Amino acid sequence: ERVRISITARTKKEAEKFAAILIKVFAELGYNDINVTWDGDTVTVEGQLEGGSLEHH
Amino acid sequence: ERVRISITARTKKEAEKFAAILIKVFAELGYNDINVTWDGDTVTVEGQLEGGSLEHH
Repeated sequence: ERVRISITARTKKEAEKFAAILIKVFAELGYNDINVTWDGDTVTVEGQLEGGSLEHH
Repeated sequence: ERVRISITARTKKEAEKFAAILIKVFAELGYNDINVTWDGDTVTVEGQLEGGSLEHH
């Protein structure tokens, strides 16, 4: 149940503005404890849920 | 000023749940008219900006 979202913005300031929102969306979704990892000019958010799966068969 | 965000979820339903939110954030940010492009099992949102400005209607 790991969720990872990568945003490609022009500058760090631009991507940062998006990360702020993503953090709230993840927190409100129960994906608290998010970890952001940037490499070069791309930022990717990594979150994990402690209660959410799509069981089947 | 092109902003693109790619989310990697387990199932389509999972990613779709995130897309809905991203769409709202983009619209409120002035990035109205967003285009989503999925290929295989990955969904990526594509939005554009028509300049900051502080106008209104």
